[PDB]
Amino acid sequence: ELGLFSGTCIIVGTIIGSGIFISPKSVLSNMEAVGPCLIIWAMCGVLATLGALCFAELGTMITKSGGEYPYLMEAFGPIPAYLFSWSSLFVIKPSSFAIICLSFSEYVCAPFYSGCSPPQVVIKTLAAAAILLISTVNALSVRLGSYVQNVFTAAKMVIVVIIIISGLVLLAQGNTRNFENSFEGASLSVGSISLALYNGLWAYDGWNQLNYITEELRNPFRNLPLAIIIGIPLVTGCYILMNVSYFTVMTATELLQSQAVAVTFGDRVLYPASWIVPLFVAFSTIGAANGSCFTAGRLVFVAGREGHMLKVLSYISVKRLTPAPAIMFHSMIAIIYIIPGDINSLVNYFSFAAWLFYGLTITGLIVMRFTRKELKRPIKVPIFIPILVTLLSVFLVLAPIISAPAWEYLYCVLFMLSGLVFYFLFVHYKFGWAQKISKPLTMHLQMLMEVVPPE
Amino acid sequence: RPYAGMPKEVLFQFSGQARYRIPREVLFWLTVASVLLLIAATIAIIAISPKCLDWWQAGPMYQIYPRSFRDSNKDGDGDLKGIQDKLDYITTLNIKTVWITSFYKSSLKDFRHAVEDFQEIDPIFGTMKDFENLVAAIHDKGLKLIIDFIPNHTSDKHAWFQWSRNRTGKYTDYYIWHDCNYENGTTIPPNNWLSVYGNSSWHFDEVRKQCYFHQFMKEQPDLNFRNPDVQEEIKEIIQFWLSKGVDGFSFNALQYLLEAKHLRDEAQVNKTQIPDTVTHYSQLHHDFTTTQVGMHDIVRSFRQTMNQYSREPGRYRFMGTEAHGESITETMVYYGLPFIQEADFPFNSYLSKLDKPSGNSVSEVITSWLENMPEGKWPNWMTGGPDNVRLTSRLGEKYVNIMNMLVFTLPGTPITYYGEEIGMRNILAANLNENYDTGTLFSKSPMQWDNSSNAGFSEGNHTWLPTSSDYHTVNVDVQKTQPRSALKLYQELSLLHANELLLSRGWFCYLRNDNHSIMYTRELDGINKVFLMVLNFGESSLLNLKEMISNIPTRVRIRLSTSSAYSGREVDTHAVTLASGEGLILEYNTGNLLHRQTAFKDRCFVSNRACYSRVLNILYSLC
Ligand SMILES: CCCCCCCC/C=C\CCCCCCCC(=O)O[C@H](COC(=O)CCCCCCCCCCCCCCC)COP(=O)([O-])OCC[N+](C)(C)C
Ligand SMILES: *[C@@H]1O[C@H](CO)[C@@H](O[C@@H]2O[C@H](CO)[C@@H](O)[C@H](O)[C@H]2NC(C)=O)[C@H](O)[C@H]1NC(C)=O
Ligand SMILES: *[C@@H]1O[C@H](CO)[C@@H](O[C@@H]2O[C@H](CO)[C@@H](O)[C@H](O)[C@H]2NC(C)=O)[C@H](O)[C@H]1NC(C)=O
Ligand SMILES: CC(C)CCC[C@@H](C)[C@H]1CC[C@H]2[C@@H]3CC=C4C[C@@H](O)CC[C@]4(C)[C@H]3CC[C@]12C
Ligand SMILES: CC(C)CCC[C@@H](C)[C@H]1CC[C@H]2[C@@H]3CC=C4C[C@@H](O)CC[C@]4(C)[C@H]3CC[C@]12C
Ligand SMILES: *[C@@H]1O[C@H](CO)[C@@H](O)[C@H](O)[C@H]1NC(C)=O
Ligand SMILES: *[C@@H]1O[C@H](CO)[C@@H](O)[C@H](O)[C@H]1NC(C)=O
Ligand SMILES: *[C@@H]1O[C@H](CO)[C@@H](O)[C@H](O)[C@H]1NC(C)=O
Ligand SMILES: *[C@@H]1O[C@H](CO)[C@@H](O)[C@H](O)[C@H]1NC(C)=O
Ligand SMILES: [Ca+2]
Repeated sequence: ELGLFSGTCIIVGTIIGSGIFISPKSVLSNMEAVGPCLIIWAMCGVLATLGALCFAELGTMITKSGGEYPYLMEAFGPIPAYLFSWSSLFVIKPSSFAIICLSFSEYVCAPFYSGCSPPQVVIKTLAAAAILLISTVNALSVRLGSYVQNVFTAAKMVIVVIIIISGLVLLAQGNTRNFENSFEGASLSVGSISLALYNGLWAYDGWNQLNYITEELRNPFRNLPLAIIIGIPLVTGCYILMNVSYFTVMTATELLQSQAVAVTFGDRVLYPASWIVPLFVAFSTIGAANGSCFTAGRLVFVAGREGHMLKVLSYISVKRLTPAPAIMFHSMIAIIYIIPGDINSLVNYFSFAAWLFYGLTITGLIVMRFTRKELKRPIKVPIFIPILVTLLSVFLVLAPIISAPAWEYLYCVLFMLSGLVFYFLFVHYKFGWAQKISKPLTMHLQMLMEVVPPE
Repeated sequence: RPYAGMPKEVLFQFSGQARYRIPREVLFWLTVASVLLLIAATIAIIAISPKCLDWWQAGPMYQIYPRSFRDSNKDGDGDLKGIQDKLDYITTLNIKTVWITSFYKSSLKDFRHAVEDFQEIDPIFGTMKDFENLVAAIHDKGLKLIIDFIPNHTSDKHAWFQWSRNRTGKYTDYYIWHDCNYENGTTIPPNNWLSVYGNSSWHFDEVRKQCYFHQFMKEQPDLNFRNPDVQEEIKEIIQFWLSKGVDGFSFNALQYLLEAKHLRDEAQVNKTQIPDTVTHYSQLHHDFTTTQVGMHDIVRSFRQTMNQYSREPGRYRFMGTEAHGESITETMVYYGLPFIQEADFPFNSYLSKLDKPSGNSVSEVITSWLENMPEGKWPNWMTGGPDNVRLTSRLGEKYVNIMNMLVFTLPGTPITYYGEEIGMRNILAANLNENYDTGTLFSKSPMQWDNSSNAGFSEGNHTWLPTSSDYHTVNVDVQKTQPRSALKLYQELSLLHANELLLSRGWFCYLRNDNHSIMYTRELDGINKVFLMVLNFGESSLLNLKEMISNIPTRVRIRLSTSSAYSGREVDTHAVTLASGEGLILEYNTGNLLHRQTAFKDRCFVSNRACYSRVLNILYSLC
């Protein structure tokens, strides 16, 4: 079995992704000063620990195969559980796949456009060619899914220590001019602080899918809250020790110029071989996308039992045991996302819908702990950590819409309510004609794509 | 038989061939053909996309005389702390580069200079830390800073010269020395070479008992660039200022670097003149003191030293030189060769020479620079400088607006001298007790900011130079409230020139022009909209454009005007009138561009051709 040292080595490699290479530009363009944008990586870094700890509670007491769909079924009933299954198939999961592949073409095409920004047609034609290739490889094969994963998480950590070591050595040589007079132009406001917590928290995406490790942990109840409260706080410490290593080299005015922040860094510090950064970051960013496509068939299976989502999506192909209808539908929605929007208009769109369901979950944590459920819970968290995560997330979901309204939020609210319409007219009322539109659809799809129900 | 829930063995009957087999492989091979046709399309777009414009090609420069911009500590002389206070005014003009003339520790602040230490700031301008705070404040605004560099001579108080007259160490050959007979205060020089300001160009030194060479006044001995010790010293000064963040240099007096080693006498212009009365620089043919053989390999060596700092993207170091006043084919050598790189452009001072505003005088300068220039080079247009009478005193107040609209719509980089956006003028008299060139001193008057003591420049008792008397009407504070002012038009042109994509890299077709009027268009291929600038330098006119362009509709919109009365008013092509210094930026749509025809391939100019794609919204260089 896996010990406590390995108990964190899985979670720390899980948290650090392609968010630390794209968000610094976006969190700084809203703080305007080096000083405050360093406390955002800590403030959101702590807020991600209390989130993952609260998720350890629901992960032990419910103890079901579903990821987060059970936790809303056990507390609020069937409508939030379905509404989450709806959004996590059309909003949360596809848009997070489009941001990872939009951020892989910012780093591949940034060197060939030295000195200026590349056109939008180049960073979308290259992203659309990554979504189709990542979703085709993961449908034809499974070995190739985990073949290149352990190497893609090596390049991810090789760069993380190269940027840190270089940004520390340069700090010993006295390059202190950038954070000498911090906080001078800090634009702290509910408008900026919220919009800068979105981009800071996107770099922590992956803390909710951390409960699966307990099955192989040596002593889960005693070590998992430990592997979390020392694993993620070790990562936020590796972010402020990496965002500091940016401002040591370049200034606050040159940061907002380039979208590929680490490419601007490798040219300034690693001139003999500066191509190493756009090459290694392109490895890790396409590896984190491989992790998203693997879990696409996961939730549709558990939601396929309760007749919430269509059961054809969980069918497996016979020649290769890969959830082909789940994948090619998971990517086809992403292609429709990279066309209208760009990275900054999608991190807001993603971190909006994702954070209301992140709130409803941990409120269900206390609501079940307060009145409805009296079952035994193996590990218990203090009462003050969940009430903070909900009071924080209620600020995160509601301040951006009122203070900095945008058209991205409208299309997000119209998506969930559209699923709410699909609840009554398709699963709640069970109309007669509603059936005869489903039955001929599923097996014809099965006929065309040679897929088979899993069990 | 369907029975929608279907395990493995049953559906293998249906899914075999019947109809659903051929769509599977034709759709699987479609997504494969597309994946290698999107990574093929992005490579085809990255390859055909042309290089974006550098920071010195993208926006105007702004030449500041640091002793006359803004005084901070009430001593009467501007300084580097006062330039930093006004950086927010400079960014309302959409300036990209701030060019500060020489501020080194000098013993002579004119006559091209006399520097005592190439690595210090003169006390009257501040201290070495006042400069580092200004270089930081400039970079945070998004601007760039280039400084004057003049490597030909030093002052006779420089440490190198004090050692050289003493014959100390290796410094004995930093300067050009020679033996000369000196008795009873009168010296015979080694030859008849003359100074640029006019007298024998050799001067006897009492400590060395030899004559030292100087092109300029006696306080400026010439460095000896023929020995490799001096070139490594000039190489460390270029490296000292680039490490502080300076974004490039402006090399001055470059034709005077090398001289002939044989020291033979020149040829007089009037051969039958007595060789003891030749005391004027203009009375000789200067074939041994200017532009010698190995001069261009020294300037190409300065460019390599600046290349060690211009490798990281976004921090290219600009190098510009001042042009030879007499020749234009000698000026174009500073552009370099297709395989040896040199100055990014030599500064075009030929517009600063016009003393009478005629249509053919301005037209001759434009076509002389653009046809003599090498192929893929970048032009620049400089309409003023510290060494010539200001534009309002050279041509007249009615030509301030027509002259800013000219240099902002021409191809290349416009270089503005401080106070030319508000229409400053020369002062009439001053009483200075320092050694300054009284012929070119009146174009350095303090900048007029508002109505106050000393036009708001000093806030002190006195200024180093008197401000112009009429600073109550022409100053920044008054001019940025008026609706139609020279400063208001200047902020409209530099904004239009900034984000148009048609003014920055469009073609330039110079249509025919009679005297008293100039007409030229800027056009790109896939833009489907052309600009037409009609500038009237004459008395007045009622000109019919339909005969001249043969591409224009009968109703065109006025995008800009110098009299500012035509904000958005449309006019009739049949009859347009221009009131003696009026300029219009006409703008219309057309599909027949002037450079595509055959009769205009002789009079259209572009640096790097690039067509436009509406569906891709990109520039591409394949067309
Ligand atoms: C996993 C790793 C992936 C790659 C990582 C990164 C690899 C690179 C890492 C690092 C870059 C290495 C250093 C490069 C320095 C600059 C070199 C340069 O400009 O060369 C050009 C070569 O001319 C060309 O045409 C170059 C074409 C480049 C195509 C890029 C690949 C696109 C698809 C990637 C795969 C997608 C797969 C998706 C599915 C997986 C110069 O040509 P030019 O005509 O002189 O200038 C034209 C351009 N400008 C300058 C004018 C603007
Ligand atoms: C060369 O230098 C001599 C000085 O030795 C200049 O002669 C003087 O010029 C000034 C002009 O303001 C007169 O006031 C003096 O009377 C002149 N001195 C004598 C002794 O005549 C001479 O002009 C210089 N040559 C130039 C400038 O071409
Ligand atoms: C060039 O200078 C010479 C003088 O060195 C001019 O020749 C004549 O010189 C005598 C000197 O006694 C004068 O009296 C004459 O008046 C001069 N002739 C003139 C002025 O025509 C010669 O003319 C000069 N040439 C030019 C082209 O200026
Ligand atoms: C897993 C990691 C350690 C593998 C990479 C090891 C090597 C290639 C790395 C580790 C630390 C790096 C150094 C860190 C800091 C600096 C200072 C900088 O001004 C120049 C580059 C230089 C000198 C780096 C050179 C490359 C370097 C020596
Ligand atoms: C699977 C097979 C059958 C069809 C695949 C079609 C794919 C390759 C096509 C369909 C629509 C296309 C997109 C249409 C419009 C845009 C916007 C443009 O600014 C960049 C390219 C981009 C984003 C295209 C990328 C390629 C694209 C996604
Ligand atoms: C030059 O020599 C004299 C005579 O000894 C001496 O006084 C003076 O200091 C020397 N100057 C320099 C710069 O060496
Ligand atoms: C000596 O000086 C006088 C100064 O009046 C001068 O006339 C004379 O020619 C000089 N003699 C020599 C030999 O230089
Ligand atoms: C100078 O301008 C100010 C406005 O800032 C105005 O109040 C004042 O009257 C002006 N003075 C003169 C003499 O015009
Ligand atoms: C200018 O003159 C006034 C008159 O008293 C004096 O107070 C002031 O100090 C003078 N300015 C300076 C800089 O000395
Ligand atoms: Ca010389």
